[PDB]
Amino acid sequence: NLVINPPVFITSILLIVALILTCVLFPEKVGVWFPAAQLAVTSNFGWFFVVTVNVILIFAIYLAFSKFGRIRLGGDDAEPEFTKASWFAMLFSTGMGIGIMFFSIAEPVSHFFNTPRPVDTDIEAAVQAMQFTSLHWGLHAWGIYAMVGLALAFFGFNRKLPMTFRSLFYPFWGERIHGWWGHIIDILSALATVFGLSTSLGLGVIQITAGLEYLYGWEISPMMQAGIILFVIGIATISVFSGLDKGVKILSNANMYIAASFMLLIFILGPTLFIMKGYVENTGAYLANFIDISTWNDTYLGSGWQNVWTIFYWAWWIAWSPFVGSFIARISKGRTVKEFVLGVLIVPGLITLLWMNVFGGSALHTILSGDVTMIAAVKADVSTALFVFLENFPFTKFLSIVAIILIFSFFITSSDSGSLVVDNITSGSNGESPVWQRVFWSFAQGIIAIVLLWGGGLDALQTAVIITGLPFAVILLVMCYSLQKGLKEELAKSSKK
Amino acid sequence: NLVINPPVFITSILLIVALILTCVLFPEKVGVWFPAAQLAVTSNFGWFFVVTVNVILIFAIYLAFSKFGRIRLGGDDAEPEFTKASWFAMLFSTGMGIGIMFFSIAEPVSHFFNTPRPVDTDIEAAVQAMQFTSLHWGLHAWGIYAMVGLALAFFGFNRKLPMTFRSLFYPFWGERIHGWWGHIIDILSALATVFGLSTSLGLGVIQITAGLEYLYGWEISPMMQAGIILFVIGIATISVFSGLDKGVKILSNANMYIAASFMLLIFILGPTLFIMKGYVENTGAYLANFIDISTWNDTYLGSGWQNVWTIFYWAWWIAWSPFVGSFIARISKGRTVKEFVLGVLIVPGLITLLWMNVFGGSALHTILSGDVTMIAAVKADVSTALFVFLENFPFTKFLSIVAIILIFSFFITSSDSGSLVVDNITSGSNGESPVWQRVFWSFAQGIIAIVLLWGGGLDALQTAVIITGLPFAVILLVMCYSLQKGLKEELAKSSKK
Amino acid sequence: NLVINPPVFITSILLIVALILTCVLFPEKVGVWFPAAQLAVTSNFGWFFVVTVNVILIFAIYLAFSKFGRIRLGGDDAEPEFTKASWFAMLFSTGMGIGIMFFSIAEPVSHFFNTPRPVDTDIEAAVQAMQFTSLHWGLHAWGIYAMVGLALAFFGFNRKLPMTFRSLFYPFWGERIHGWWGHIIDILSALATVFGLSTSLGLGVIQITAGLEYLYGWEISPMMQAGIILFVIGIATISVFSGLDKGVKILSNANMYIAASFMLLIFILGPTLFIMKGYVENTGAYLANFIDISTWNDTYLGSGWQNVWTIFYWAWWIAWSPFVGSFIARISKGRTVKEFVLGVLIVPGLITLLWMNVFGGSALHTILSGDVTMIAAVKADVSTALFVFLENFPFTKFLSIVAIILIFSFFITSSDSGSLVVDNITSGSNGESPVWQRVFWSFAQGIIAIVLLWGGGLDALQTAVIITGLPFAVILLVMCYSLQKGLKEELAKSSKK
Repeated sequence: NLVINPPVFITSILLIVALILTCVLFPEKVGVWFPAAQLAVTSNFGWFFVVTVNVILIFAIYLAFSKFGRIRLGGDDAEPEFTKASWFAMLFSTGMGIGIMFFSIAEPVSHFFNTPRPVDTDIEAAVQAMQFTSLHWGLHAWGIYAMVGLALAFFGFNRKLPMTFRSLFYPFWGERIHGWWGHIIDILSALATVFGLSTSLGLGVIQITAGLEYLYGWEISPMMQAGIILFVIGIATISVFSGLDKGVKILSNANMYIAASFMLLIFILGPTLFIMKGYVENTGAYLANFIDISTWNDTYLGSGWQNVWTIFYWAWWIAWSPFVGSFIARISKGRTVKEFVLGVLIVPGLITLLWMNVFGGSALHTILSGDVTMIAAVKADVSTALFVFLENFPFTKFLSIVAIILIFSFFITSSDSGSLVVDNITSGSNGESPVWQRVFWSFAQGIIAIVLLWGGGLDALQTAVIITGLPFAVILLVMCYSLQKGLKEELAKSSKK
Repeated sequence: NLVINPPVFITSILLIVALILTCVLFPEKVGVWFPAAQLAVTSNFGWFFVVTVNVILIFAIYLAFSKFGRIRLGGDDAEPEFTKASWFAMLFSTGMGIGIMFFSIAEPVSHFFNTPRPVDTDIEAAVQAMQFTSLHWGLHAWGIYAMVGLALAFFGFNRKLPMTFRSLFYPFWGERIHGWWGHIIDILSALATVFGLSTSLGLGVIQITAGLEYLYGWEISPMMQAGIILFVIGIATISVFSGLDKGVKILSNANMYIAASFMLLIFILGPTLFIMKGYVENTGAYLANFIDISTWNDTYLGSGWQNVWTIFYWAWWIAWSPFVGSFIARISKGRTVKEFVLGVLIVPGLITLLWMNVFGGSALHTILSGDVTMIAAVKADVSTALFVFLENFPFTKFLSIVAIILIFSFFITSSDSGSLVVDNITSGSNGESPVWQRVFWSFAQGIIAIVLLWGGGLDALQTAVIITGLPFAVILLVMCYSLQKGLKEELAKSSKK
Repeated sequence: NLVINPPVFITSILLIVALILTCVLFPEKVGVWFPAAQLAVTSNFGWFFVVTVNVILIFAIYLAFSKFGRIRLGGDDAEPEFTKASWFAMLFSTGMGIGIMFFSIAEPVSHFFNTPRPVDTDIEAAVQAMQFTSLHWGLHAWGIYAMVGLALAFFGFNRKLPMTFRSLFYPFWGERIHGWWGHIIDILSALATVFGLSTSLGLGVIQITAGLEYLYGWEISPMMQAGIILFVIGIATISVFSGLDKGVKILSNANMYIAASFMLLIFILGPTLFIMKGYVENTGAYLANFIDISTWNDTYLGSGWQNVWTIFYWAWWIAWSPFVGSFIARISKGRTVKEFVLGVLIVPGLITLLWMNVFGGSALHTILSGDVTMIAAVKADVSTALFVFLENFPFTKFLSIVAIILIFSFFITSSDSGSLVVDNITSGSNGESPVWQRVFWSFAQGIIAIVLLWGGGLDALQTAVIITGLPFAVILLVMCYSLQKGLKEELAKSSKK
C-alpha cells in the first residue's frame, strides 16, 4: 500500500513542492533568480563539468581496454538474454528520443550563424557546427551513460543489491550508505533524474506545439499546453493501471523502427552522396580534433557561448544519467565489461552521429546552397527548426505529422520509463511498489515540466538541470572512483581458484 | 600444351579482347564514355574508397597489436629465409617503383599551385602539398599491401592452399570457391592486377619518352612509343627464354642500390639540412593530422580535386594489390604476423616518405625561393617534372640519364614480375605453367598499356584503375573481414596443446 | 685524501681550466667564437635534438606500457622507502625550479610579442605561447629525466654497479667501459652536468640581481655579482663542512612548501576561474597538437626562433639530465618500471604545467586586458619579468622578497645537490670521497658560472649548454638503446622459474 523509503520519499516530495511553490507564487523573484543562478554556476564550474565528462569518458575507455574488461556482468555462469543486434537496437532506443528530435537541426544551424569560435568562411562555420554537435552528442554523453550503466549493472547483478545510487558507494563506505549518508545521494539522484525527465518532457511539449502552430496556424496558449501534458500523462496512467500490454518494449521497438524509417526517408529524399561524404568527413574531423574541442573552455575569448550549449549538455547528461543507465543495465546481463562498455560507447554513439549528419548536415547543405531560410526561423524560435527543414522535402505534411507522432510516442515512452526508475529509487526494492506511486511520480514530473515551462520555457529547464547536475557531477566522479575499487575487489576475489 | 584454368583464362582473355576491340573500333565513343564513367564512379564512391582504405589500415594495425600478431607465418616450426635487414631492404622495392619516380616531384608541386584545400600563404601551401603527398604514399598504400600480403602468406603457407585470391575466401565460403563462385574472384583479381600493372607500364613509358624529348629534343610519335613498349617486352621475354639465369632478384638488388644512390645524390647535392628538417617536420605533421586528411572527403566544397589525386591513388593501391601482396608474401615466411605487419607498414612507408621528401620537398624549396620554373613546366605536362627538377643540379645530363635507366630497369622488373602473378592466378598451381603463357601475358599487358595510351594517355589508365578497383575495393573489404575469421580459426586450433 | 679517477678528474679539471683561460684571457676572440659556434651547432642539429627528445619520450612511454614495466627496481624483494605522495612531492623538487622561476613569465610573454609561428589575432598568439611553453616544460623534459633516472636506478640497484654513466653502457661494452672508452663517457657527463648546474646558477644570480635592482634601485656591477656568487657558494660549503648533513632534504621540503604557497597565493590573488579554465584548455591543446609542435622544425620559414628557445631547451635538458636523473633514481627504490615512469613523466609534468598556467597565463590575461606593460619590460630585459608581474598584485614587495628568497634557497639546494653528482661521477665510489673535493667542485661550478656571466650573460650559458649537450644527445640516444637490451636481459633472467 505504502511501501516507501521515508527519508528519501518525503524529502524529495517536500523539495519538489517547495520548488513548485517558489516558482508559482514568487513569479518575478523566481524569474530573476533562476537565470542569474544558472549563469553563476555555469560560469564558475564549466571547467569542472568539462573535466568531469572527460574523466568519465577516459575512465570508460580504460575499463573497456584493461583487465577489468574481462569481468562478465551477472557472474561467470550467466548468458545474455538478447543477441548483439537486439542489444544494440535497445541501446540506441535508450538514447535519444526527444533531445535528438529537438536539437538535430536547431543545434547545427545555431552553431552556423552563432559560431562557438570565430571563423571567416561559411564552409569552416559549417564544419565547426557539425564538429560541435558531434561533440555534444557523440561520445561524452554515451561515456557518462556507459559508466552509470556499468556501475548499476555491476552492483545490481554481481553484488545482488538494488540498482539505485545507494549501492554504488558500497566499496568505500561499507554499511554507512544505509543511514542518512546514502539517503542524501538517493535524494540527489531522484531529483536529478526527475529534472532530466521533466526537461525531456518540456522539450517534447515545445516542439509539438511549434509543429502544430506551423502546420495548422493554431493560436496556442499555455493552457492547452498544460492540457496536452495532462492528457498525455493520463494516457500513460491508463496504460499503467489497466495495462493493455508491456507498453515499453513494444513501443520502444515501434519508436526505433519509425525513427529508422524517418532517417532513411531523409537520407533518400534529401542529399544522399553529400550525407555519406559529410558523415565520413565529419566523424573523421571530430575524432581528429577530439582533445582540442573536448577540453576547450573558451577562456581567452570569454564569449559565454558554452554557458548555454556545451556546459548545459554536460550537466544534462550527468543529471539524467541515472534514468539512461538504469535501462542500459537492465538489458545488459551476461556481457563482459569490455564488450558492454564498447557497445554502449561506439554503436549508439555512431548512430547518433549518423542521425546528426542526416539532419543537420542536410540543413547545412541547404544553407550553403544559398537557401537561407532555416537561419531566420531558428533565430526566431528554435522549436520550428525541424518543421522548417521539412518544408523543402517531398511529403512535407506527412513527414511533419510523422515527426509529431514520433515525438508524442517518445513522450509516452519517456514518461512511462523514467517513472519506474524514480519509483525504484524512491521506494527501494525492485518494483514491488504499487502502481499508484508510479502514477503519482509521473504526475509530479508532468507538473514540474508544466511549471518550468510557464516560468521561462527553454530558460528554466536548463537552469534546474545545471543546478542539480553540478553536485551530481561530483557524485559521478566519486561513483567512478568507487566503481574502480569495487571492480578491483571483485576481480581479486574471482582470481582465487 | 597449356596448363590453364578454363573459366578464368578464357574469361580474362575475352574481356581484355573486348575492351581492346571497343577502344580500337570506337575511338570517339570510348573517349567520351571512359572519362564520364570514371568521373561518375569516383564522385559516387570516393567516400567508399576512403572508408575502405581507412578500415584496411585500422585492420592491419589491429592485427599487428593483438593476440593474432603472435601467429608465425608458415607454422611454428619455420624460420625466415632472409635476415631482417635484407627483408626490409627488398620490401620497399616490392611495389610502387615506377609511380614513385613519376610522382616524386609532379605530385607535391601539383598540390602547390592546385591546392587540395584553400590556403593563403605559400608556406602553408607547401606544407599541405607535402602532407597530402605523404597521405597518398605513406601508410594507407602500405596498409593495403600489408593486409593483402598477410592474407596471401597465411593462406599459402599456414593453410597450404594455392596463393591466389580464390583461397582467401575459403573460411566463409567452404568448398564453394572452387566452382563458378571463386572463379569470379580470380577473374576480377587478374583484371585488376593487369590493369594496375599496365598503369605502371604507361607511367614508365610516358616518363621515359618525356625524358628523351627533354634531353635530346626528339619528336616521338605514338608509333615510337609502341616500338619502345615492344622493345622492352622483347627484352623481358628474352630474359625469360629459359632462364636466364632468373635475372630478377639480381635486378631487384641493382634497382634498390641505384635508387638509394640516386636518393643520396639528390640529398647531398641539393639541400641537406632543409631536407632533413623538412622530413622530420612533415612526418610529424602527417602523423598529427592523420585522421583529418585520411577521412577528408571534400564534401563542403566539391572542388573535384579528389577525383584525380586521392580517390585515384586509393583505387590504384587496391587494384594492383594482388601483385604487390604476392611478392610481399613470397619473401615473408617464418615471420610472425605482428613483425610482418609492422615491417610492411613502417619501414617501407618511412623510406617512401624519405624519398618523397628528398625529391618533392627539395623541389618546393626551389619553388619557395622565387624560382618558379617547375610550376610552369608541370602545368604544361607532368611527365617532365623530374627532368626539369634535375636541371638546377650538378651533372644534370648524367642524373637524367641514370633516372631514365632506373625507370627502364623498373619497367623490366615490373613486367617480369607481374607476369608471374597473372600467370599463377590464371593457371592455378604454384608455377607449373609453361614459359609461353608468361610471354603471352606480358604481351597482353604491353598491348593493353599501348591501347590505353593511344586512348587518352594519362586519362585512361586512371579510368580503368578506378573502374576495376571499386569492386576490388569491395572484395578487399570482404577478404579483410574473412582473414580475421580464418586466422582466429588457426589460432584456436593451435592453442589446443 | 685524494680518492679520484685520474683519467676523469684530470681531464675534466684540465678542460674546465682551459675553457676558463680561453674565456678570461681571450675576451674579444671568444665573444665572437662562442655565439657563432652555438648558432652553427643549433642550426645544423636542431632536427637531431628534436628527434632525440621525441625518441626518448616515446621510449619512456613504451617502457612504461610494455612487459618491461613489470620489472621492480632493486629486485623483487624490495619495498619503496617512501609512500607514493611523499615520492611524488619530491620528484618535482629535484629540478627544475630555478629555470621555473625564470621562464614562468618571461617565456610565455616572449612567445607573445615574438611568436614562434605567424598568427593574426592576439588570442591565437596567447594560445600559441602557452602551447610552446607547455611543450618546452611539459613532457619532453620529464621524458628525458625519467629515462636517465630509470637507467641509473636499474644499473645501480638491479646490477649493484656505481650510479654513474660508466655502468649505463655495460650491456654491449662489457668490461671495456672500465678503461679509456667509458672514461670519455664519464668526462662528457661530468662536463655536461657541470655546465647545466652553472647555467642554473647563472639564471638564479641574474634573477636575484634583477630583483634587487627593481626593488631597491641599486646599481650592481659584475663585481658585486661575483661577490654574491661567492657568498652563496661560501654558505653552501659552510653548511657542508660545519652545519651538515640532512638539511638538504629539510631545505628541499621547505622549498617545495614555499613554492606551493607562492603558487597558491598567485592563484588566489590573481585570476582564479581564468587560471583553471586556461589550465584545462591549454593542457588539452598541448595534448591535441602534441605531434605537431614536438616535431616542428621551422624548416619552411627559417625564422631562427628555435635556435634560442626550443633547441636550447632540449640541449639544456639533455645536458643536465645526469644531475636530475641521479636524484630521481636515489628517491626511487622498490618501485616498478611502469609506476616509476608514469610517476616521473605525468605528475611532475602536470605540476610544471600548472605552475606555467598560474604564472604565465595570468600574465597573458593581464596583457590581453589592454595592460601591455610586461611586454615592454621583457623586451628591455627578461630577468625582471617576474618582478614586473608581481607589481600588479597585492603585497608586491612581500611577494617579491619571497620570490628572491625562494630563488636563493633553490640556488643553495641546486649547488649542494649537483656537487654530489659531480663528485660521485668524477671520483667514482658511492660517497666515500672527502668533503674538500665536494666543496672544490662547488667552487669550480661557481667560478664557471661567474666566467660565463662575464662573457655575455644569457648568451654564453646557452652556448656551452648546447655545445656539450649535442654529443650528450648522442650519448643519451645510445644509452636509451642500451637500457632496453640490459633490462631485457634482466627480464629474461628473472623469467626462468
